Amino acid sequence: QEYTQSPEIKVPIPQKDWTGPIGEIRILKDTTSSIARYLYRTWYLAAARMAAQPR
Amino acid sequence: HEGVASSSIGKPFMGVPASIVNDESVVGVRAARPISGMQNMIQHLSKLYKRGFSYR
Amino acid sequence: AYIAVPAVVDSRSSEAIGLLESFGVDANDVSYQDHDYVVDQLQYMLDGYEAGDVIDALVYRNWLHHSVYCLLPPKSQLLEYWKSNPSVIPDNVDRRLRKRLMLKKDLRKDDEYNQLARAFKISDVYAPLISSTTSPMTMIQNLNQGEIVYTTTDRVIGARVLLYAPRKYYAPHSRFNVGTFPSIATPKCSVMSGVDIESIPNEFIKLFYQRVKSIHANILNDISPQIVSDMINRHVDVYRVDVVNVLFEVVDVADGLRSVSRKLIMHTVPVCILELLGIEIADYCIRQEDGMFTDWFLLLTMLSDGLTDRRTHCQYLINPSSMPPDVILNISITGFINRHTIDVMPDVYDFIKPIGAVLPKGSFKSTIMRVLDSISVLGVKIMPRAHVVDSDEVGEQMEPTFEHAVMEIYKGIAGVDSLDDLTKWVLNSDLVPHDDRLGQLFQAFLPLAKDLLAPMARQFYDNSMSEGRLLTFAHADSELLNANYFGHLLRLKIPYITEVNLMIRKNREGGELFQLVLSYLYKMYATSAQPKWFGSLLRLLICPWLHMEKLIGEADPASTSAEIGWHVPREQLMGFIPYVSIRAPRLVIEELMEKNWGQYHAQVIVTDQLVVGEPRRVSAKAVIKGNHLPVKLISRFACFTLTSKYEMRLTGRGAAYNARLAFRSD
Amino acid sequence: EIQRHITEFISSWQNHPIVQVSADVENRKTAQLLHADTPRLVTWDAGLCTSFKIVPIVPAQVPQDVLAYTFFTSSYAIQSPFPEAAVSRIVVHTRWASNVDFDRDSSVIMAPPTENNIHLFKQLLNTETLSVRGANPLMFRANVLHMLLEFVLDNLYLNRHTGFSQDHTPFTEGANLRSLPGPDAEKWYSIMYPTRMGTPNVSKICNFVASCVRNRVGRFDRAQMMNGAMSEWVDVFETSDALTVSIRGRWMARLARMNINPTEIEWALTECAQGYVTVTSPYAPSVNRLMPYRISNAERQISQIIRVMNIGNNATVIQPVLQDISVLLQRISPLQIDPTIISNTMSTVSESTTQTLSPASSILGKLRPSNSDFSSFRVALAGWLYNGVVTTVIDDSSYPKDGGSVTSLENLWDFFILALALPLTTDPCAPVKAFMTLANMMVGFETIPMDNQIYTQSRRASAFSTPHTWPRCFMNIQLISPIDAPILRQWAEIIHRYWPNPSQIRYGTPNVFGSANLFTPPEVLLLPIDHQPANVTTPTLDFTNELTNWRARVCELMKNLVDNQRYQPGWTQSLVSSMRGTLGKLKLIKSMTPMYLQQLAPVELAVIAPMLPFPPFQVPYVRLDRDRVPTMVGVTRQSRDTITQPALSLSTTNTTVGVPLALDARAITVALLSGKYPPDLVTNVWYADAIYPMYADTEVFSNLQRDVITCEAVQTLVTLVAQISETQYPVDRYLDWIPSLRASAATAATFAEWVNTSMKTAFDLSDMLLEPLLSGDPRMTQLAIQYQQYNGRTFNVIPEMPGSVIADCVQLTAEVFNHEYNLFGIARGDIIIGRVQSTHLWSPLAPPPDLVFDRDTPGVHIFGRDCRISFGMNGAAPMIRDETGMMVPFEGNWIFPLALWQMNTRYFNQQFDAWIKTGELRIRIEMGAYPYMLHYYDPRQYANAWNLTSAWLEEITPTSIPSVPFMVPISSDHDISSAPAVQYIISTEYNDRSLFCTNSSSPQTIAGPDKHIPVERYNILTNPDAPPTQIQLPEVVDLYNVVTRYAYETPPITAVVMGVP
Amino acid sequence: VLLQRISPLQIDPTIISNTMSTLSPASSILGKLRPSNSDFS
Amino acid sequence: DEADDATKKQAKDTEKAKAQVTYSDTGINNANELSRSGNVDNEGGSNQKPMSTRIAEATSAIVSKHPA
Repeated sequence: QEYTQSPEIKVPIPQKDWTGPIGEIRILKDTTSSIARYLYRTWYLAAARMAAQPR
Repeated sequence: HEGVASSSIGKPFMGVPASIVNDESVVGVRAARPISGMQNMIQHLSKLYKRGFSYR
Repeated sequence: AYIAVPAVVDSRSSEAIGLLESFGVDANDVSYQDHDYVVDQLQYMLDGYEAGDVIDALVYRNWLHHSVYCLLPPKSQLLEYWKSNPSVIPDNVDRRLRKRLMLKKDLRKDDEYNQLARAFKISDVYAPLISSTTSPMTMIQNLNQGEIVYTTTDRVIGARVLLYAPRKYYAPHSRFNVGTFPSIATPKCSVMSGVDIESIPNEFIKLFYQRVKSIHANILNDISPQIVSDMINRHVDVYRVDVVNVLFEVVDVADGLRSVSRKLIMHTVPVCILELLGIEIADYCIRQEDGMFTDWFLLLTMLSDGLTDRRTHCQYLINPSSMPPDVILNISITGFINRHTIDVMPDVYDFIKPIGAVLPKGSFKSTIMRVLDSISVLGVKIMPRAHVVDSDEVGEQMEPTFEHAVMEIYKGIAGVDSLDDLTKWVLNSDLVPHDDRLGQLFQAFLPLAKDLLAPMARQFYDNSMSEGRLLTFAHADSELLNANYFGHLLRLKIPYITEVNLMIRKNREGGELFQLVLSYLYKMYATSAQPKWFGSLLRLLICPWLHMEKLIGEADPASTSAEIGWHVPREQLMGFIPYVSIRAPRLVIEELMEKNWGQYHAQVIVTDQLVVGEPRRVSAKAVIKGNHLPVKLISRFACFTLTSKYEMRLTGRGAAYNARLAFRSD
Repeated sequence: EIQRHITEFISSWQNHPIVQVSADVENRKTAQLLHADTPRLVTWDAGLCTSFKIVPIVPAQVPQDVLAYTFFTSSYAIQSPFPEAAVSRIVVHTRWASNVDFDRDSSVIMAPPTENNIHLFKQLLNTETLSVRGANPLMFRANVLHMLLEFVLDNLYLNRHTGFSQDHTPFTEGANLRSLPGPDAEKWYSIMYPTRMGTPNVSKICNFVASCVRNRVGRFDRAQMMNGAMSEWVDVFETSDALTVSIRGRWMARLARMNINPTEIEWALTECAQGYVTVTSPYAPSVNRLMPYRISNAERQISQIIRVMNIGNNATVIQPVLQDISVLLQRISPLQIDPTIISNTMSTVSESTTQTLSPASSILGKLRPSNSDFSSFRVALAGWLYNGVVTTVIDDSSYPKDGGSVTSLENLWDFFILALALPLTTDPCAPVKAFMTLANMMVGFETIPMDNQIYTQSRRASAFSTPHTWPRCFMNIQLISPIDAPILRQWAEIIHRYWPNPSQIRYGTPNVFGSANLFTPPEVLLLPIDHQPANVTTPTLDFTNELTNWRARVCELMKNLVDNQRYQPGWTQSLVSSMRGTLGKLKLIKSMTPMYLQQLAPVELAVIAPMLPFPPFQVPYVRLDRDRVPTMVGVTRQSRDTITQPALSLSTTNTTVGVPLALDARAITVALLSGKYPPDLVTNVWYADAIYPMYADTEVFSNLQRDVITCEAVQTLVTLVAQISETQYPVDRYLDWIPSLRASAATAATFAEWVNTSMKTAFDLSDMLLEPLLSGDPRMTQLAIQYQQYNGRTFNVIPEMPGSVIADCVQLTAEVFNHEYNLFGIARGDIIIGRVQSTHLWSPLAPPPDLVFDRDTPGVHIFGRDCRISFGMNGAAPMIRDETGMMVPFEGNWIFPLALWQMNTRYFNQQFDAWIKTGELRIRIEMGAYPYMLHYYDPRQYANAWNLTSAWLEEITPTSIPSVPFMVPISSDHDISSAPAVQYIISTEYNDRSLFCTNSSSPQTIAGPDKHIPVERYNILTNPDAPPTQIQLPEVVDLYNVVTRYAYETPPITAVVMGVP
Repeated sequence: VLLQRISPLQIDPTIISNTMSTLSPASSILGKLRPSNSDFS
Repeated sequence: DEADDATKKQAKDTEKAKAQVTYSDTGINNANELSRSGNVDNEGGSNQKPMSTRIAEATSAIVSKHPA
C-alpha cells in the first residue's frame, strides 16, 4: 500500500529541454520554460559553493 | 554533477577514485571528460536512482 | 618499429586473437606488448595526479627501452632488513653505519647508532629515487634513462613493480612491435588510425588518444591499416563482435540518369550480417512491390546505433512514407572506412531477469516481431511469436479498452463535442501539436492513465512474470515504472520517423489524427532519460548465436547441447522444467557441470490441462525467492536464450514444491 | 488535402536549422581557456596534386563499318593518358588520386554534366525549397562562395617526395619516373606521364603526343645534401593543376616563415628559465626539418582580445585558472608551513591568571591556522598577473560585524588581521579601506570630518570600492586635527608613507614567442610590491623589507593606541602590560614570508609566466594616487552606424570587462605570519630541481599554432562576408554577375556560422572558434581594446590585421572561377526560348549569332516592372502590355526578367506555352547564372526538346527553379545521314568551355561539334620557348606543370632539444 | 492574432541568453526578464 | 637502437648488468646523427616499394597486346 503509489506530474519537463548524456546524466539547459530551472540553479550554486569551500 | 566540475579536479573523495566517462553534450562529437571521485559517486547514485530499488 | 592501436594488447591472448585481422591489417614478424598492467597503473595513479599530466608523461615514455621499478621499504624497515641480513648492504653506504649494522646487541639504547639513524636519508644510497612528490614527467624520464628506477611509493607509471625486500617489511624486440599507447619520443613512431576516437569503448585509450591528438596533432606519424599491411608484408571469446560503418548516398534515379541527393553514414553495422546478406559495393533498391521495405534494409537499420549524414553532422531520420519531401527509394553503397571490436553484452544485464523494452507508438513492432520469429541457427528458436507481450496487449483485455477510454475524453473539455473536433482543436494546420492545448489535454489524459490503467497493468505484468520469463514491449517508461515491473528496463529508439508511419497506417481503432495525438501523449508521458538505440538489444539477441553456428555447427548436436531447469523430486506423488538452454562446445559445458546450481530455490505450482502441443506437456508456474542467475556464473564463452516459457516435462492435481536448479545433458 | 498536410509536416520536421546555441557555457569556456584544441597544420600528400579529372560521356565507336578494328589503339589494350570516347568532358573532383595522412573532411565532387548537380547549389539557405530538384536562384552567390571556400580549404596539403626509378624502356630517354603508393599503382604512370605513350596511330591523342616535347618528363632538379639520406626537395614534371599547385605553394610559403631551428629554441628556453634550466642543441649539418611555431605580435594581441571577450563579467571562468596557477606555485615554492611559530610565540607571553581577558588566547582563537591559508595566499599572489579582468578584493566576512570597538580586544585583533592582509590585494581602493577599517571602530571616541552625510564615518569599510569615494580628510591629511584625533592622524601618516611601492620583473622572450601583454611595454610584468633580487643563495632571516616595516608600524600604532591616556585607565595594569608584551613579541616574529615575497617570489613568477595558458593581462599599478586609478577597461567587436574608423567608433561601442574576487583575511594573515624554508637549502639547486620537469612540455608551442588559426579565421570570415554584404573594409569583388538576394542581418550570421563550421571541420577542432564574434552583427567587425583613468585620460590599443593566406587563396580561386565558371558547372548569360527546327548540328552552348538578340536589337519588346494581360474578344488576339505602356500581341521577340516568370509562373505558362510550342514568339529570360544539364541525342533520328523544355518551365517557382536542360548532338567521325531536330533552349554566350576532346581515338571528326585536345593548356609541352615554370593562371589551368615535392621531417621539440637533466 | 500570423518577424528569446551567458547583475536581469516563456500578446 | 644494442653488448662483455662504458644517453647531444638505413635508395627516394617492384610496374604500365 505504501510503495506502489507514484507521483502525478501534470506538466512534466519537455523532452526538447535536455541535452546529450554525460554518461548517465543529461544537463538541463537554462533556456527551459519549465519551473525546474530555479531548482537546478539553487542546487548548482549550492554544489559549487560546497566544492570551493575548503573544509 | 556540474556543480563540482570546475572546483575539484582529481583529488579523489573518500574511498572513491576518480574515473573517466564520455558525453554527447553539444552536437555530434563526444569527449572523454575526466571526472573527480565525487562525480563517480554521482554517476553510481544516478544509476541507482534511475533504475529504482529492489525491496526484499 | 613501434605501432600503437586503440585496444588492450597483451602477450598471449592478444597474440591468439591477433587484432590485426580484427582491424583489417593482414599480418614471427610482429611482437605483441602487454599493457593491462599499465592500464591498471593509470587507473591507480589517476587519483593523486591529473589526467593531462599523466597522459603527457606516458606519451613521452617510449616502449622499446626495457626498464623496471623497485620499491624500497620505508626507512625503519630498510635499516631493519639490512640489519637482519647484512650481506646485502650496498657499498655506497657510509662505513660507520654499515659497520654498526654488522653487529649484534643492537637496540634503541644506542646513542651514536641513533645519531646515524636519523642523520641518514636515502639520497646517496639509491640514486634515482622516485619519492612521493616526484612529478610524473621525471619518473618517466628516468625509466628511459636507466634499466632500474628506485621508488618509495607504489603509485607509479611504467614498466613493472618489484619488491626489493621480503613482503613482511612493506606495510622480445621483433621487426614490428605493436602496442596500445602512442609514443612521440622516437622521431618515427607510427600510430595507426582508420577508426575515429568517437567509437572506441575503453574510455581510457579514448582519453589518451583524445589528449594526445589535442596537444600533438602535427607531430604524430598517422597511417592507415592498408599501408600498415603493406609495410608488414614487405576458449573462443563470445560476444566479441567486429563492426564497420557504411558510407552510402541516396540517389533519385530519374528517367534519364543518376542524381545523388544526400550522403549518409551508418555507424556500427556488424560484419557478419553484411557477410550473410552478401552486400556488395554498388547500388541497391530498398522497397518491396507492395511499397514497404525489403526487411534487409530494415534489419540493417534496426541493427545500427546511429544514422547521420556527411555535409552536416546532426542525427538523420529515415522517411518511412513515400511522400515527396524526403522520399528515399534507391541506395548506393560506396565503401567502409573504419572497423573495430565491441562488447555486445550490456552492463545493465547483470543477472538474469525478464527483459522490458520501450518503443514509441509508430515503431515497426509488427514487422520486427515477424522477422525475429523466423530466426533459427542451431536446433533452437531465438524469439518466436511467443515469449513476447505486445504493448497494446497490456490494455486490450478490458471492457472499455484504453484506446476507447481515451477516445471519450472530449467530454469535459470546452468547445469540443466529438473526437474529430478534438483532433482539429488540438492540432493546427501544420500538424504540429499546439503546446498550450495539448498541455491542457494531458491534465485530463493523465488521471485515466494513473487510475484506470496502472492497477490492471501491474496485475497483468505480475501474472506474466509468474508463468515464465518473457520479453515485454511497452510504449512509455512511466508505463512500466508505475506498474512496478520486476525486470531489466531498456529504452530503445528507431532511426525512422514514427509519426509518418502512424499517418500511413490505417484502421487502428479510430482516426489517424487520434493516433498521432495519442502517440504524442505517450511520448510526453514518458520520463526524461536517454534512450539507447535498438541496435544494442538486437545485436545482443542475434549476433552471438551466429558465432556458435560457425564454431560448433559442424560438431555433434547431442554432445554440445545442454540445458538448466528446476528439478522437482521424484517422490512427489500426483520432473524437469527447463529454465535456460545453453549451446556450447563440449569443453565449455563440462566446465559448467561442476558449478553448484544450489541455493537457487523456487516454488512451483503446476496444475493444468495439457497445453496443446507436439509432446505431452503441462504448464507450470515458478517464482524465484532467492537470488537470480549471474551470467558470468553461466559463462561468457557460451550462448543461451533470453526468454523461455515454463512447462513441466512428463496427470493429476497440482501443488507447490520447493525445487532447485539442475544441469542435465547427454 | 491529407497529402499536403503530411508534406507540410515532413517539411517542418526536416527544415530544422543546424545551429547550436550555447547552453553549457561556463564549463565549455573554462575548459577552452584552460586548454585549447590545436589544429592540424602540417599534412602530407603522397599522390599527384590535381583537381580536374577527364571523364568520358559517350562510349567510343571502336567497332564500325567505315574503318577496320586494327586501327584504334584500344584494340591492342594500349593504355592512354586521356579517355578514348566520342565526347570527353572535364569536371571537378577535389583530391582524386591522393594518399593523405589526414583527410580534411571537405570535398567538391562534381558528377558529369549528363547527371544532375543541383544538390551542390541547394545546400546553404534552401530550407524552404520543397522539391528535391531545383534551387533558389537568389542564393547562388552564397553557394558559390561556400563551394570555393571548401575548395581552398580542403586543397591545403604539402606534397611528399616518395621515390624514383630509372626507365628501362626506349619510350623516354633515360628519364626518372616517380612511383606513388597504392594497391593498383601501374595505372597511374600512363595518366601522369602523357609523353611516355607511343604514337603508332594518327588519332588525335597520338597527334598531340607527337606535337609535345620529349625532354620534359619526371625529375629534373634534386636537393641531395647528404649521403644515404632523403633528398630534401625535388622538382618533377607530372600531370597536375596550376591552381592546386599555386594554393599549395602559398600554403608552404606561409608555413616556411614560421619555421625555427633549435638554436633559438635553446636560446628562448634558457632566457625563460633565467639559467635555472639549461638545454642543449646539436651543432652539425642536418636533415632539414620543419617546426613552424614563430608568430607575429598582431596575431597574439588579437587572440588575447578574443580571450578577454570570452572571459566577460563572469567571475567563474577565471577561478579555475587562478587555482591552477596556485597549484603550480605550491609545487615549486620553497616556502612552507612551520605550523608551530604562532603558538610558540604566544605560549611565552607573561599574563596573570586572575584576569578574565587574555590577548594571547584571544589571538590564538581569532587566527586559527589550517593551511588552506597557504592555498588562499597563493591564489592572491597569482592574482597579481590578472588585474585587468580580476580585482582580488577582500571578503566581507573578514570585517567586524556591524561596527567594531577599540575597547574590544577581539575587534582590535580583527583590525590587526585586516591591516596585515589588505596590502596584498590588487584592489585599487585598498588604502582607503585600510584607513576606514580603523576609522569605523572608534567613532564617538575619536571623530574626523567626512565629505557627505551618506558616506559618513560609520559606513562599512568594505563599501568604499569606487575610486572617488575616498574621503577628502584622507586625501588631505591636514584635515585630521592632531588634538581631537591623535590616532587617525598617525594612521593616515603611516598609510601615506609606508605603503608598498610597485615594481617589475621583465619576464619572457620575444624571439620565438610573441608579446601578448598590452597596455604595458613588451617583456615586463608589474607587481604591487617592490622587488630587490637577492645576491646570495643561502637565505637567512632579515627585517629590512617593506612587509616587515608595515607589520612593525602597525604594531607601534596599536601600542600608541593602547598607551593613550584616554584609553589606558579603562583597562587594568596587568592586562596593559600583557598586551604591550603581546604587541612587542608579535612585532618580532620570525616569519620569513615577507623576505620570500621581497626576493624569490617575483623571480619564480617570471619563470612561470611564459608557459601559462592564459598570458598575463595587466594594467598599471598606482598607489594612493587617485588620478591614474584605472576604471572601465573595455573591448569592442563592431562599429555601430557609419563610422568606418575604429579610433572614432571605439570610445562609445565597447563592453566593460572585469569581476571582483573575494578572499578572506584570516588566511592571508596566517600565511604572512607563518613560514620557513627547508633547514638547509640553496636557491639555485632547489629551483633547478623543482622547475626542470616544468620546461619539458610543448603546450605553449601548441597554443602558438592555435593562435595562427584563430587569427586566420576572422580575416577569412570578413573577406567572405564583404562579398555578399556592404562593409567598410576594402575588398576586391569578382562574383557580382551571379544573382543574389539582399542579405539581412540574419543571412550574414547564418553564412558566418557555416563558414566557421567548415573551418573547424577541416582543421579538426572540437571547441569554440570565432563564435564570440558571431554573437554580434557580422557585417561590420573590428578588434580594439581600451581603458581610461579616473581623470578621463583614455588609452586604446588597436592591433593591425595581418594577411591571411586562406582568404588570399579564396580570392585567387574566385578570380579563376570568373574565367572558368564552366568547369565547376555554371552557365553565364541568359537563355532564349523558341522553336529552332533544322538539320544542323551546332551545339546550343555555342549557338550561331543569328538567333540571339539583346536589348539593343531593334523591334524587341522589353517587359519588366509592370505587366497586365488583356483577353482577346471575338477573335481578337490577346495582348500583354509593354513596359513602356504599349500593348502588343503574343508574337515577336521579348525580354523577361526571371523574377516576373517566378511571380506569375502558372498564368504565364497557361498563356504562353501553346504559342511558344506552335506560334512565333521567342522569349529571352534574363537569368545571370544557372546550372545546366546535357542530354545527348543520336543525330540520325528525329529528336524533340519540347518535353524537356516544358518539364523545365512547369517547375519555375517563386522560390526555386530547376536546372536548364540542353540537347547536344553526338559528334561522329564518319559521314552520316541527316534527320530533323527541334530545339527550344539555346544559350547566349559561348558556353562550351568544359569540352575537352571529341572523337579522341579517331583520325578526324567529320560531323558534329569538333574540338582537338586544347593546346593552350599543355603550354609547357607544346611551346618549346615557354620556360618550365611559366604559368598563365587567371585564364587557364594548363592541366600540366612543374610541382615541387618536399621531404622535410617534423620531429617533436623534445627529441631535438634534450635538456641535460 | 492576425498580425502575429502575417508578421515576418519571429520573436525568439535565445538572443538574450546567448549574449549574457548567465545574486549577480548578469543573472538578475535574466531572472526579471524570464525570456523563456513564449507569449507576446 | 644501435647505441642501445652496443651498450647491451658492452654490459654482456662485462659481468655486471650495469654498464660502465656506454654509447647511449651520454651528455653530448647528437640528435643530428644519421645512420645507414635501408629506408632510402641510392637515388634518395623511399624504399616503401622495392626497386624491382617499381621497375616492374613502370615497364608494365604500357605494354602492347595482340589484336582481338
